[PDB]
Amino acid sequence: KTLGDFAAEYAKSNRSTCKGCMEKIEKGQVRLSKKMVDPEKPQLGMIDRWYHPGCFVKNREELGFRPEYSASQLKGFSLLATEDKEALKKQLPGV
Amino acid sequence: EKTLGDFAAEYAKSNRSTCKGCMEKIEKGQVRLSKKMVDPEKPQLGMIDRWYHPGCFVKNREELGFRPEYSASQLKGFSLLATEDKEALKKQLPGV
Amino acid sequence: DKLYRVEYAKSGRASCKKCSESIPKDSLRMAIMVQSPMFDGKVPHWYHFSCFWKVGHSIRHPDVEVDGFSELRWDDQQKVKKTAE
Amino acid sequence: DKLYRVEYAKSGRASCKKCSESIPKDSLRMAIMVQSPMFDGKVPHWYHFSCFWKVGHSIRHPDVEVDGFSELRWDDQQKVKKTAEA
DNA sequence: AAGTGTTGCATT
DNA sequence: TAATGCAACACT
Ligand SMILES: [Zn+2]
Ligand SMILES: [Zn+2]
Ligand SMILES: [Zn+2]
Ligand SMILES: [Zn+2]
Repeated sequence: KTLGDFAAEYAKSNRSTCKGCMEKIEKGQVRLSKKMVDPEKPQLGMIDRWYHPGCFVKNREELGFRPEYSASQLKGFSLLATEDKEALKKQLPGV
Repeated sequence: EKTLGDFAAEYAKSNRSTCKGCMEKIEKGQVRLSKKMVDPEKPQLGMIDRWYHPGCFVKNREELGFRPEYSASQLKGFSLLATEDKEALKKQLPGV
Repeated sequence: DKLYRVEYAKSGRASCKKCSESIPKDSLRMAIMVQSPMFDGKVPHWYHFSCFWKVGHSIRHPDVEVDGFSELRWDDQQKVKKTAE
Repeated sequence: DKLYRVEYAKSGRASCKKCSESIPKDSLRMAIMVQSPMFDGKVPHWYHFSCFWKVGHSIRHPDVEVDGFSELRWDDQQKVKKTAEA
């Protein structure tokens, strides 16, 4: 049961900003997101807002990432590397 | 094992390529042939691709150095063509 | 704050809601203003000039019903007023 | 018609012959003029500013040996004359 | 083989 | 979901 509004992937570029610390995310770096409406551009509007894996877990509660779900339930998680999969599994445990 | 190296065939990746057999543009998707030769106006690039319409090509088969020995099936990238296109070139570029 | 809007495509990334095709970077596009369940505001539904009148849009007087009408060219303003008649 | 040439990459499609990496659209590139068996003429072999002196090329006076030396920002031609003896 | 022109990505 | 930036392809 993979979540629909929570995805994980490698930074397709270095011009995406982490909305958890407001600093750029280097390309290739692992990044998480939640499918939510951007208050500054709601006319899109339900898009992707990215965070560093650390910045994400730091706001797990406020982002609505219930303790019920785990890292393995992330959309696009299957397309990650092994050292990256297990890295998120320890940062986003289930229950 | 028998495919030519300096003669290729493919579908026009764009509509901005010019046929050097009639000097008019080749519409995208259209089948096009080429010869790996050195463009005289840009020799610095060395051997590249100069494209022709399948018809414009066969019209200059001799001058382009496409000996009667070879056939259409020996074209580089020929295997990646459609059936109706393969056989279309086979009748235009027969072997011997 | 009108029901309709018309302008020259600010960009070629727009897409007709009828044929689902792209719209040129300067083509004549007409949109229908619809409510957005995501932020409580109107959002443009762009169509091709021909695709617009295809999805049924009987407009009496475009000059007032359509927003940004007085910005277009007289040639098109009448081509719209005629197509709407 | 000089042995060397220097300029600001007229495009970012150039490639260093040393590290085989791309060159920025305005980076300082230096090439070595070599004979071409294609059209009877010289052809540029572009390098990165750092990659250039790496292939082992000692230039005494760049201002004259290098073509287009006088045709660039003052700030650069001094940097060229500096790293020249080094 | 590197400039030019164009198309398509990526983020919002 | 369409308006910027960018980055990469296609031709030569
Ligand atoms: Zn962050
Ligand atoms: Zn032709
Ligand atoms: Zn349409
Ligand atoms: Zn280099």
